[PDB]
Amino acid sequence: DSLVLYNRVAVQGDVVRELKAKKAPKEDVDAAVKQLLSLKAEYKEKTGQEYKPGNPP
Repeated sequence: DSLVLYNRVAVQGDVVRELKAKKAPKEDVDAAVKQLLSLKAEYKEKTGQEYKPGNPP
């Protein structure tokens, strides 16, 4: 199901935004953003769809 992969990248995406809102150090934002990037890369493998905006349906 493509929806399952949708939730995985969406879950990290939000964690990065939350930490930055918490004024956390660059280490928390950089590491967390790197995590979401790995999820986005897998989505790209199918047809370059990457993290679609508007969160999961």
